[PDB]
Amino acid sequence: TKSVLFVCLGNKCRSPIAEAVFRKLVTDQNISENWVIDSGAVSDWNVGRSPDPRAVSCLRNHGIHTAHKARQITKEDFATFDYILCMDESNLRDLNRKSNQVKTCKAKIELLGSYDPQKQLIIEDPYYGNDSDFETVYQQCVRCCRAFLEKAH
Repeated sequence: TKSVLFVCLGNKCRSPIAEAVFRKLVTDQNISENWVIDSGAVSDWNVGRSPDPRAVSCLRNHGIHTAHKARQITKEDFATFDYILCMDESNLRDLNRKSNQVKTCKAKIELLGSYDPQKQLIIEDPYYGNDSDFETVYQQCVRCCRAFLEKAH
């Protein structure tokens, strides 16, 4: 098996959409059983919370559902995941710093948008935006997730 953890600051908007998009992808390709997929937060502030309703509604528009509840990344995640794919530069900075406080970091830590063929590198926080911003995130996630499944960096 291979494993990937999608991360943003709060684990309520972007990373639960990424997680759900990627889970749909590996189920559609009949290889769900060879993947451990999760999402998590830099911050502990939103722990326990369901995804933003606008993320739920966006996923529903695309026939996808998630049961995810927000959790904070742990030191153990750095030792167990093959890939930690995050949304923006703030996330990358925080994860790289946290990476440096663990003895063994197995995980490669990359921006999810570094996989985008259309080269939009940052998946911007939609929380203060509107439902069109959630849809842009979903579409970016589709492109990046399918590029990552094809070939990892």
